[PDB]
Amino acid sequence: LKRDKRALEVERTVSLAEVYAGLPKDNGPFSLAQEIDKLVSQGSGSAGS
Amino acid sequence: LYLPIYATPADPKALLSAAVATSQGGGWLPESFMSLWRFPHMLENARGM
Repeated sequence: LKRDKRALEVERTVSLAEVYAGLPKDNGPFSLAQEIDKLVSQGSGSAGS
Repeated sequence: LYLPIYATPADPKALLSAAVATSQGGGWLPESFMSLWRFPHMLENARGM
């Protein structure tokens, strides 16, 4: 109890289609729309790095 | 012809014992600390302690 103090409770939304869409171009940038719907149709492969 | 005097020893002294006391100073209060708990809870805590 000596060391404990009230901490600032914060919340942040992360948009994963933005975190992948904004990926630095030293990795291949991609929006999830065009790889989800082909790595299902092929059942195979990869995107990003 | 002379009969000597029959000198006779006195009672033993009462032995006596000495009983002395010891004294030690008054205590000292810690520095008070202010904490995140409303009084009824910190009181149930301290009372338990």
